[PDB]
Amino acid sequence: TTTATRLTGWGRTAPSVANVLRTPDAEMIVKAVARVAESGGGRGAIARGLGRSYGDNAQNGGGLVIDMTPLNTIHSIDADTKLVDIDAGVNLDQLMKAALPFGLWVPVLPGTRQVTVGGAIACDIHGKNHHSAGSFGNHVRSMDLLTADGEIRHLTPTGEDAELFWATVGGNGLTGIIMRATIEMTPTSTAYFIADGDVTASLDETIALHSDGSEARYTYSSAWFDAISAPPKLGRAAVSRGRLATVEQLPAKLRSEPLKFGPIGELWYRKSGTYRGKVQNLTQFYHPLDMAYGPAGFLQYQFVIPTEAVDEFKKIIGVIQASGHYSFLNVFKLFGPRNQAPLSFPIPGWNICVDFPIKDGLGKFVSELDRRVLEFGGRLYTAKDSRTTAETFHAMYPRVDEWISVRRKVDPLRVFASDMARRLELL
Ligand SMILES: Cc1cc2nc3c(=O)[nH]c(=O)nc-3n(C[C@H](O)[C@H](O)[C@H](O)COP(=O)(O)OP(=O)(O)OC[C@H]3O[C@@H](n4cnc5c(N)ncnc54)[C@H](O)[C@@H]3O)c2cc1C
Ligand SMILES: COCCN1CCN(C(=O)c2nc3cc(C(F)(F)F)c(C)c([N+](=O)[O-])c3s2)CC1
Repeated sequence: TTTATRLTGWGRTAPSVANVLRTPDAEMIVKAVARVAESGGGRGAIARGLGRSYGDNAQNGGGLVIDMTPLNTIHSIDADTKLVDIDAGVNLDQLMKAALPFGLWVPVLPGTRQVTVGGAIACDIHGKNHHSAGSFGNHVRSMDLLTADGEIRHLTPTGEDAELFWATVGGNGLTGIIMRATIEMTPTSTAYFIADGDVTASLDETIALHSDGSEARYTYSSAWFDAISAPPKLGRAAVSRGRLATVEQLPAKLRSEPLKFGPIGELWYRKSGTYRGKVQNLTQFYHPLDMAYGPAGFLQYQFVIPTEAVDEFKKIIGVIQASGHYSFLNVFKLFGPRNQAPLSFPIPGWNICVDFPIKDGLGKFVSELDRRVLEFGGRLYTAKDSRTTAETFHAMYPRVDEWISVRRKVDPLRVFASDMARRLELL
């Protein structure tokens, strides 16, 4: 049932034509993978979720791409064990809606709810609550992985095959196809947050606010970041922090249904940006994230700098604003401890996501950012990358050789392959 399709990431860049399989039948996907294995490998096969990754990890030029979104069955949700058993193609919006009546909450939510469970694991996604909860991989209790040999492995975070489990987490689909998974959810009594808002005046006090220990008082924390204004205004931020509300914290009107889902403006945004104990629904707490692809002519760039290299981070921010490249929408947060996945993006430190409009000199400038981020012990995120080099990536991820070793043991014939894998020499 494979049909030739032109495929891009969310950034609408680096297009490549591939045969796309779209079937809700698990057995047809098993046979398709076996067909590629009989061909000796050839150009290979990669899975694809909802295509929300900006880069080229979910495309395979001249090869096979398997669309996983038809596998969207939620098998079971259990309130006692807090476990959900879902097909890899169900998305986080669907899962959120289904789990709420059980008093359960998706443990890690990204900027958009239009991502699959498969895409969430393969990119080891992070959210507003990383410092308290880690990334998506931390909450996977088991996953069924279709490997190159045609076998479906039941993988767990500990015990036998634990190394393959952690190579799959953040593995960008290069260990096989996640068909099914069990996620441990977070218990909640409401669908609401209690939020404290703060507005900083400078990069200095933005960093001070994140270093004074106040982060330990909130499970959820992220900020909108100024990367255009000259110092000391550079790095000023609207910080939104909070935790899941309990029932009695809700206004009476909401208590019946707790689990139901210019210069003058800046003056206001400074005043209305400071608040304490505000009840907010999911949409409001993530606002304005609510407002088939994203806009073309934009280059998404996300990197994290280790906590200790604070001066190094401050310098990169300065380089960005003095560059002639302007990014209006910037998300900033302090990451918590990393997990044991070799290719996992998040490490403890200063994370920022910037959005440059595609202009003359941009490509070579972000190459200079790569070098700076690399020098200072940081890394960029694969789910946003389509232009960095193998050399830079390998140096940014010192456990990459460890990961490649696992990949070669599970896929010797290179049955699983993508545009990213070839570009970053992970193939
Ligand atoms: C507006 C926006 C906001 C975002 N905010 C955040 C954020 O806050 N935090 C964050 O971490 N990320 C964020 N992202 C990125 C996004 O969460 C990831 O790129 C995610 O992996 C995309 O999910 P997807 O289902 O679209 O997967 P795709 O983009 O289709 O694929 C991505 C990778 O997952 C693999 N994959 C997909 N399904 C399977 C499967 N069944 N088995 C094996 N491998 C599979 C593919 O091989 C590919 O390598 C954001 C993206 C957008 C567009
Ligand atoms: C309409 O254009 C707005 C730009 N959007 C916002 C920034 N973009 C993103 O990919 C991100 N969304 C979020 C959303 C969050 C959130 F706080 F969880 F919501 C976090 C913590 C990050 N992050 O990397 O720290 C990001 S990065 C790109 C899309």
